[PDB]
Formats: sequence, structure tokens, C-alpha cells
Amino acid sequence: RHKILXXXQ
Amino acid sequence: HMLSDEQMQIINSLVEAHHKTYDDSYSDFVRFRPPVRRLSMLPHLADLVSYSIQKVIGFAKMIPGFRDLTAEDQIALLKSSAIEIIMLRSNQSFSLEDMSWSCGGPDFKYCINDVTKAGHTLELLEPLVKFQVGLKKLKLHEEEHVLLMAICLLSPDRPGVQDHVRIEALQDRLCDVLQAYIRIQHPGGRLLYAKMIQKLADLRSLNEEHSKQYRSLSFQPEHSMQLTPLVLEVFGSEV
Ligand SMILES: C=C1/C(=C\C=C2/CCC[C@]3(C)[C@@H]([C@H](C)CCCC(C)(C)O)CC[C@@H]23)C[C@@H](O)C[C@@H]1O
Repeated sequence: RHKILXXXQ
Repeated sequence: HMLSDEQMQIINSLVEAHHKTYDDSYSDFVRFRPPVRRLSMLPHLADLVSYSIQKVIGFAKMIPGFRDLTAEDQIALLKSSAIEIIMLRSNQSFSLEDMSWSCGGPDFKYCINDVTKAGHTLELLEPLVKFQVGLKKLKLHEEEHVLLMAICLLSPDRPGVQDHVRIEALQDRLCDVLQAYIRIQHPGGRLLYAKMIQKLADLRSLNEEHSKQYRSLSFQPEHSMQLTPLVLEVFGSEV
């Protein structure tokens, strides 16, 4: 999952 | 055989970015889950890697040109190389006298047996230590150390990258700065630059071996629950 990787604003 | 003003500015901004994202006091390590010596070291080393991924992200956004890319390309490059940047940046704590990573007191000193207690085998750890020794023996300047990390992160040949020509141009811009730095700071130059590039080839196979062992660990619930959300996002297989 890329929920956290969305702190790339 | 001389660095332009913008080549020097790239060097200045990269070393400053590293100084801001690498804390030599390791004082944040006490907030990790405690080291313990069935995978008694996995909680602490997972927190260490998860914390280091944050630092790598911070370093990446201060690389000139990186934030100008798409968010998708930024994530694709970060996911593909995060483990390599961590192995690269970990050489600063690696010591040849003890063959270990020393981040302060003996509690935060990591030998190869500690990592065996995180679910990894010698097929990864022994090449990793050999990579650390060979990297240590090159005695890189910190300017060469941070340029290599930036070059590793901006590799166009990563899966999921869309704007390839834009990433390759920024990487070549950094390789040109690194080549000029070596030529000026060192006798000769072509030999050292060649081995630094070879170290990036070594990191590719180290990544490959770690991804296999991580996939085995992450599919066992008793171990996967000891990881962190950021680790599962970054090292996972999702899109
Ligand atoms: C983090 C960093 C440091 C050491 C890196 C190490 C030491 C212990 C074992 C490590 C973490 C390797 C492990 C095989 C990685 C496996 C993690 C996992 C269990 C999720 O598969 C990779 C790098 C090795 C400390 C400091 O230099 C900051 C740096 O930033």
C-alpha cells in the first residue's frame, strides 16, 4: 500500500 | 579538470542534505524497540530500517531535480533503491576493526549474528559484509559518498519509471560532477570511478537477495507483524 508514501506532499 | 559553480553547488547541497538526514549521535535509537540477543532482533532492526527509510526520503527530496519529477516516479525510484541507499549509508557506522556496525554503545552495535536473528541468512549477509569492507577500503571522501548515494537513487533502469529521459539526464549530471571531483581530488581518476560504479552493481545483487528473503519473512504472520507500516509499504510488492 502507498497510503503513507503519498508525506513523497 | 575544474568544477563549475553549479557543479560545486550540487556537491554543497548534497553534503548538506546528508548532514541534515544523518544524525551521528544516533540518539533516536533509544526510541526503537529494544535489541534482544526466534528472530529476537527483528523488532529493533525493523524500527532501524523503517527510521532510515524516513531519512533516505528526506535526503532524496533535497537532491537537485528530484522533486521536479512526478510523484509516481519519485516513489518508483525510492521503492526500488531504498534498501541500497540504506546499505550505502550504513558504511559510515561500519568499522573494519570489529567488522560490525557501531552506532554508539554495544546495545546498538550490530554484528552479523544479530542480523541472522532478524530472519536473514549468510547468502545475503556475507556478501553484504564483503561489500562493506570493499567500500570501506576505497576510503571515499564524504563528497564522493553522497554523490554515489544520489546516483544510486536516480537510476533510470528501475521498474515502474515513466519519465526515463528526465531521470537519466539528472543521473548523468551527477556522474559528471563525481567524475570531475575524482579527477581533481585524486591522481588519475578513471579507476576509482569505475569501482564506485561496480559497487552499484554489487548493490543490485544485494537488493535482489534481500527482496527474496524479505518476501519469505513478510509472508509469515508471526514475523510480518513485527515489521512497521513504512517497511511494508516500501519493501512490499504492492503498487
Ligand atoms: C540503517 C543503517 C545502519 C546499519 C545498517 C545495517 C546494520 C544491521 C543490519 C542491516 C540493517 C541490513 C539488513 C539485512 C536489512 C534487513 C531489514 C529487514 C529485516 C526488513 O529485511 C541492511 C543494512 C544493515 C546504522 C546507521 O549507519 C544508519 C543506517 O541508515
